[PDB]
Amino acid sequence: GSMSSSVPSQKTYQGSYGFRLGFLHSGTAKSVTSTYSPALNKLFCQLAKTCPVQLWVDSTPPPGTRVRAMAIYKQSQHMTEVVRRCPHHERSSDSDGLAPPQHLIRVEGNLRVEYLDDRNTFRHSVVVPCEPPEVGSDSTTIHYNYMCYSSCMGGMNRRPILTIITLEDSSGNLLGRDSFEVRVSASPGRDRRTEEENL
Ligand SMILES: *C[C@@H](C)C(=O)n1cc(C)c2c(-c3ccc4c(c3)CCN(C)C4)cncc21
Ligand SMILES: [Mg+2]
Ligand SMILES: [Zn+2]
Repeated sequence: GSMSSSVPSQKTYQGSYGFRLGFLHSGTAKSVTSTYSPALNKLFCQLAKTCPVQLWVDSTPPPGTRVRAMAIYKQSQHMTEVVRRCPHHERSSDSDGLAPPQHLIRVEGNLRVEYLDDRNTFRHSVVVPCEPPEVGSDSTTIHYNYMCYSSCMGGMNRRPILTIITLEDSSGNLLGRDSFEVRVSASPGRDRRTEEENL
C-alpha cells in the first residue's frame, strides 16, 4: 500500500460554468456492461469495458480546459491509501501503450490522454482535453475504463471507491468538481438491481 499524506476534496462544485456529470440510463438487464444508479450515485461496470460519462456545463469554459479523473477509497479508514491496480493486473501488461500499468482508471479512444503519478501525493489520475460537443452531437462524453475488479485482492480488495472528476483550466486551477461511487464486477446490472433493493 502506497500511503498518501492528503486526501483530494470530494466536494461537489459546479463553479462558474455549471459543471456536472451525466450518465446513460442503461437499465439493469444482464446484457449491460455499465449502469448508473441515481439513487446510490453509483456506477456499476464490468472489467475493462467502456463507461461513458457525460460532461455538462451551462457556459463554455476557457480554451485549453481539461478534465481529470481520480479514484479514492470511500471509507474514512482507507482514504489515505492510494487506489491502484492489483499486482496480478499490473504485471499482466495489458496496457494500451499509453496508460501506466498501475493505474486503475484509463481513458479509451483519445490520443491526447495524459496520465499523472503525483510526485507529492502519490495519487494516480488521468486527464484529457475537454471538448465542446462535436457537430451533430449534443453531449461531450468521456469513455472511462476501470482496469481491476472491486474484489481484486491486493488492489481495491473489496473496498468501495469514489471517482472524482474535476474540470480544470489549462494552468490546473479548479473550475468544477463532481464525483460518484464505483463498483467493478462481472454482473453490473444484477449488482445494481440488488443494491437498490437493499435501500
Ligand atoms: C469541456 C466540456 C465540459 C465542455 O466544454 N462542454 C460540454 C458541453 C455539454 C458543452 C456545451 C453545450 C452545453 C449544453 C448543450 C449543448 C452544448 C448542445 C445543445 N444542447 C441542447 C445543450 C457548450 N460548450 C461547452 C461544453
Ligand atoms: Mg450527480
Ligand atoms: Zn486487478
